Amino acid sequence: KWVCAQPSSQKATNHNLHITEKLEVLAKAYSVQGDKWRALGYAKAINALKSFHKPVTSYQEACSIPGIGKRMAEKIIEILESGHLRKLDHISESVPVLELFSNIWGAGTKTAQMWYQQGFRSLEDIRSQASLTTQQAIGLKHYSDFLERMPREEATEIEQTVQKAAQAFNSGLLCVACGSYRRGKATCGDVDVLITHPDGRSHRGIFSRLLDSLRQEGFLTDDLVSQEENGQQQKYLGVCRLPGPGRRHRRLDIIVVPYSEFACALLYFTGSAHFNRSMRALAKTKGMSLSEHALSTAGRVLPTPTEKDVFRLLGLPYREPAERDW
DNA sequence: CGGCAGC
DNA sequence: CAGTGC
DNA sequence: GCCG
Ligand SMILES: O=c1ccn([C@H]2C[C@H](O)[C@@H](COP(=O)(O)NP(=O)(O)OP(=O)(O)O)O2)c(=O)[nH]1
Ligand SMILES: [Mg+2]
Ligand SMILES: [Mg+2]
Ligand code: NA
Repeated sequence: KWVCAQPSSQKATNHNLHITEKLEVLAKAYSVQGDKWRALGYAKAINALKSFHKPVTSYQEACSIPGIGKRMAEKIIEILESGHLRKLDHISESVPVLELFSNIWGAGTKTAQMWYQQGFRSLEDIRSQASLTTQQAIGLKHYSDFLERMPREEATEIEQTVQKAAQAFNSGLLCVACGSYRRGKATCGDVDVLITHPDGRSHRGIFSRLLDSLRQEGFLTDDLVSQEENGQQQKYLGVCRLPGPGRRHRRLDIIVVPYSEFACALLYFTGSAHFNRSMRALAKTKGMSLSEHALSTAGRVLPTPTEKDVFRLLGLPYREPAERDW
């Protein structure tokens, strides 16, 4: 019953599309209002519906699906029998505004709520009257770019620009696009670049020089999260734009990790997000702990040279990245 | 029922 | 820190 | 929202 234990290709044959589309609207509404645990239950139910092997015929049949309970089976049959979901007609008027505000990179549910209770209703209100962090100011000026997904091929060019720049300093550096790119998706919301060195030595100073190299050449246009540490890993989030006409500003995430942590970092950064949460929860039930750095016990780091070792240690069959798209 | 991933 | 996003 |  664990998502991390099954191939996400089951979702490709979604036999209940018009039901999950309406539930997705409700899930998004609960999210932007900060009710994260109710949102999480809807997300879980929707993946369960997407991978069910047939159309849901009845209340009893919907309840036979792990992740579907009484209240969800009720809504499934309401849609199945009426083509409509009455719950959608009573969503608060604030929700689309809170969604608009939380689409700004750097403004979450609490910031969106604060701006709404100040009377703000549009982006023009935020621009002219809201006090913005430097991050939110960059998220606001690239609002429409950051909402658009990029073709697979553009992410390739972005990773290549980072790779060649990193290898100009040390030709041994290994660079890998992760996230939705490594999962084989046709489009990517951002580019997630994982960097390590197989010599196993610490390379503290290279990252700083890599980032200035990308700024000096005009590729990096803004910082969102400047270089920072996470244990022995280093992380940067920023804004790049490929050269030439008709290019959008794209978000770029770069993590540098010691080789000893490569498999677990690669596993995390490949996702999906719900795959990771499912897998980490499974580890917790087995007295273990899974993070970006390591698989541990309740803490002894267990040796994980490759992703397959994590799957094995958790009793899970291996899944190619494309089968983790939950 | 409290947990719901873990940085 | 919080808030935030990955 | 759902569940061990
Ligand atoms: O909440 C999260 C978000 C991301 N992650 C991991 C998995 C995800 O694949 C990876 C990169 O995060 P992104 O936001 O870039 N998601 P993804 O690349 O899967 O999709 P997109 O095409 O939207 O970038 O970080 C989590 O573990 N938990
Ligand atoms: Mg991504
Ligand atoms: Mg903090
Ligand atoms: Na946001």
